[PDB]
Amino acid sequence: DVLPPEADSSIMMLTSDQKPDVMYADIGGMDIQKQEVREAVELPLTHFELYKQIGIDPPRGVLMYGPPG
Amino acid sequence: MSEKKQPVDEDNWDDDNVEDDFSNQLRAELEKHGYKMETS
Amino acid sequence: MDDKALLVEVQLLESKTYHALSNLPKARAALTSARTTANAIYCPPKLQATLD
Amino acid sequence: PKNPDLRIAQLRFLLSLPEHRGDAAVRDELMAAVRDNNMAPYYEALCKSLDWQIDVDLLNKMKKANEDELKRLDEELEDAEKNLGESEIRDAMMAKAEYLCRIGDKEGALTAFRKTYDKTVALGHRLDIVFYLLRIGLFYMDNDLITRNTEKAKSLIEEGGDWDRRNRLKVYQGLYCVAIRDFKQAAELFLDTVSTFTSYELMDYKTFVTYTVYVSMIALERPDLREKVIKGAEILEVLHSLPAVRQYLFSLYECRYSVFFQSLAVVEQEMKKDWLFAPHYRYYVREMRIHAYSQLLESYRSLTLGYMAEAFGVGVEFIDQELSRFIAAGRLHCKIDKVNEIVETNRPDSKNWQYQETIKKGDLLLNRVQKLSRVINM
Amino acid sequence: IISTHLAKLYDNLLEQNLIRVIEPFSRVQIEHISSLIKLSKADVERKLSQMIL
Repeated sequence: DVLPPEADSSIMMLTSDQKPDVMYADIGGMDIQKQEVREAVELPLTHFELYKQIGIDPPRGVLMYGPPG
Repeated sequence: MSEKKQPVDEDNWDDDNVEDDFSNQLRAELEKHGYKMETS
Repeated sequence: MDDKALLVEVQLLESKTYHALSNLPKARAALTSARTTANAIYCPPKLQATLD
Repeated sequence: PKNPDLRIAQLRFLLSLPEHRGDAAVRDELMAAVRDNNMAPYYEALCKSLDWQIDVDLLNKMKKANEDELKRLDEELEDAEKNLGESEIRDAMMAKAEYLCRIGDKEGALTAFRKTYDKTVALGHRLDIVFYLLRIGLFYMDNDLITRNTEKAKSLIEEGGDWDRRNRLKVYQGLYCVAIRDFKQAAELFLDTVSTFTSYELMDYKTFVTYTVYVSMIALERPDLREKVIKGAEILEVLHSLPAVRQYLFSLYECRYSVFFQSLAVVEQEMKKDWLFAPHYRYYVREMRIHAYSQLLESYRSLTLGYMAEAFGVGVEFIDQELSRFIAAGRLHCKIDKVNEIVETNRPDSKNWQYQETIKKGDLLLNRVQKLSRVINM
Repeated sequence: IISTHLAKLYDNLLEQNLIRVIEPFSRVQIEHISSLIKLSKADVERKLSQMIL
């Protein structure tokens, strides 16, 4: 028999227990930083036609930093 | 391939179905279709 | 040119008038650009409750 | 050069085919005739409207001496300056060709097109020529060369372009409206209204809105239709600008049938003032009426015409004879009664209708495998 | 702008009341329905037509 491809090498998905369990509006106070990541990650995922129209080519990655807490 | 039996033998694109349905039923569609309210 | 405070005023006035003319996304975007300009504002003494 | 040219195509159409409409179309196109140096394509519009007028030799010598001044330029260019491909020769050749489309007839343009098409190695220039073929092919409504160059554009040009094709999305549906394809392709690629600027590539925008609203009521009954035409915004504001069209939509949606005829009568009368309304003004009317009856006769098995006599409109014998035509047309699966006064419908309960479809398609395939069987085996 | 939402609250309140007066039967006359709903009958027809539409 032939096994299906990539049945191995890690099992690291988050579906259905376990969950992060927090709503998006729980963080009060980051009007830019919540808005900044969402432009970079969630917004390419759905509204892909807007980027392709201008030719923005949404960014590959994001570095977050600062003091703890 | 002829078969040895021959005695003898544009404007629209395809509009037979509407015309087989409706050929002449006052296609201005205003003068009785819009003007029943004077009659009733 | 130069200005920052009056820009906060005209963004709110447009996000009303798109909502007046029944525009969900663009008024949402004009509000969001109004917020991120208002974040660097040293004084929303009255315009804050207007923006809220 | 081909920027104000769709309006001309209407004023040619508005003056030619209705004879009663000959008052103002002769007033504004005659000004358009004496301007723009339109000296080839006006003979029919002069032979079908008026007798003659002398401004003709005046414009002929000007277009000739200009063409000769344009003829002496690009020959000196190709005799002194040696650059090919896309060069100073090339934008001379298209400027001749656009001078041919604006002023001259189509034949000199299309041979200058196919001449200058073989002197193209880029893709944007080849996109530009096919933009030009399709623009003039709609101007003279030619349903021959559009069958070629579109297939030429999509397969051989549009594999490298990026969002340069929403314009050719709009030109396809525009051919589909003057064709019979006014059903589901027409409304589907009219669904994206993300261009408002009016240019060589984009016609009048309000008229684009009126077309995409009139055709988006035939494609789909209510499969959350209201999400795309009411819950949309950019379509909603420009119909918020237009009181007649917005009244027409809410009458159909909220089931205001009394004013619905009055809105429908205004549309069809306005439909005559169009250049592509020919497979519409005998089809669009009755299709909406049979769509209006379809959703009204839904949810009522024992409807009477005594409720139709005031809630729907007026009259009794008119509604009766129109239903009697529509049932005998073959549609509207209902039955009408006269002396019990009960329009008693018979809707199949999703098991007959599955069975009615499967018995047609099986017979159509059994015919198809019989007819195949007799061709084969000698 | 509040009367927009009031109409949305009002037509929500009809269809919540009108789904409660369906379960005792499969077939009924409308005047008892007008009597149970204590409102009218002509709107009720237009509302029930809309809920099937």
